[PDB]
Amino acid sequence: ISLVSKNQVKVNGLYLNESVYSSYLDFVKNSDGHHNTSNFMNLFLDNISFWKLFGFENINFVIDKYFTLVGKTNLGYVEFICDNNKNIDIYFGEWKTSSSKSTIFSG
Repeated sequence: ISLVSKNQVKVNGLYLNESVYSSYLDFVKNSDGHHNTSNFMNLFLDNISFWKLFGFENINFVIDKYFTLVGKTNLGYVEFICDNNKNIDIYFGEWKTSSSKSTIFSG
């Protein structure tokens, strides 16, 4: 986290284990095609209630160019990143089954 002003608080990066990542995946799937914009992450942060961490509710978290989100599945880890036009897509992800290994390697 990073602090900017009285109301604006900069969000840098998030790391999520299995249960919080599964809740995040359910929130992603339940959205009506709103899984791309960076304003979606403000809705997920309001769903997870970081204002309970910060005490008072009137805080607008800002998402900036290099925001990241490293989830974790049962088999491996998937990390996301924001880009120059404020959109979130996968950066890297690698879940390793006992017989086969999968990567994505965005690029």
